[PDB]
Amino acid sequence: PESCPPVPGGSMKLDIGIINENQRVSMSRNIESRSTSPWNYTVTWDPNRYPSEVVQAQCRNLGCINAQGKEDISMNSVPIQQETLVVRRKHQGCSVSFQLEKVLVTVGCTCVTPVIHHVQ
Amino acid sequence: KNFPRTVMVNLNIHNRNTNSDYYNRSTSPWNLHRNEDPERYPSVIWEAKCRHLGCINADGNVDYHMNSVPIQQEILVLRREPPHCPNSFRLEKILVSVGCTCVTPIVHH
Ligand SMILES: *[C@@H]1O[C@H](CO[C@@H]2O[C@@H](C)[C@@H](O)[C@@H](O)[C@@H]2O)[C@@H](O[C@@H]2O[C@H](CO)[C@@H](O)[C@H](O)[C@H]2NC(C)=O)[C@H](O)[C@H]1NC(C)=O
Repeated sequence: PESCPPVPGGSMKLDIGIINENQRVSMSRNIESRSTSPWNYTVTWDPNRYPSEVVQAQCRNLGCINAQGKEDISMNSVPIQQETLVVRRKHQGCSVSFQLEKVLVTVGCTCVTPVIHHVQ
Repeated sequence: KNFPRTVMVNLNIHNRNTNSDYYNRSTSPWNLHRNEDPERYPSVIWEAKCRHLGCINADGNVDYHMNSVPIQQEILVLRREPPHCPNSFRLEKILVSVGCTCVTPIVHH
């Protein structure tokens, strides 16, 4: 029988021991520019969120880049998404509350063959 | 201004903006590997692994003049800390391969 730290009723205790909360591999990498389905990043700052740096990707093109560097629109650039947890800080007044949230991040794009439909 | 090292949260996880066959249709295809951890929330995480070193060309064959590379993302997970305790957690940062993209070996001019 092992001891547990005290947790107030109807709560969850969260230890945030992460050093460099906003450190991202996307900063030094340039695969977003080298990709056949290239993408852009939009970076926003939210001081009431952990992590505070909000990074979203957007596909640059409809189609995919070929050998010549030209768009082949018979192929699709599609965004790929990842679910993550965030901590949101809420203020009523000077009173502060914290909550866990699940968010979706568009991390980049890939090049896929299209799904084809027919009329009849 | 900064978030404290330790916070109390309520029992509700608020879903924001949440809710396919790309792993096969992509010119940089990948395989998904299951990572299960009962001490972790989410307990199951799917990890992408690029199927080839090269990319698929117009003919459907592997072109090694292009590369399949992972798109990796830093995500936050919950780890029960101490492991046997139900309501105390460590917010843990992990690097996950979400999928793969096709890249030219250098940025082209
Ligand atoms: C994607 O972003 C471009 C902006 O150019 C980027 O600049 C650098 C940061 C680098 O990453 C480059 O490779 C990128 O191309 C957007 O293009 C601009 O759009 C404005 C209109 O809003 C236009 O006036 C500018 O001339 C454009 N600049 C360039 C260089 O093209 C582009 O619209 C973004 N695409 C999407 C879909 O959001």
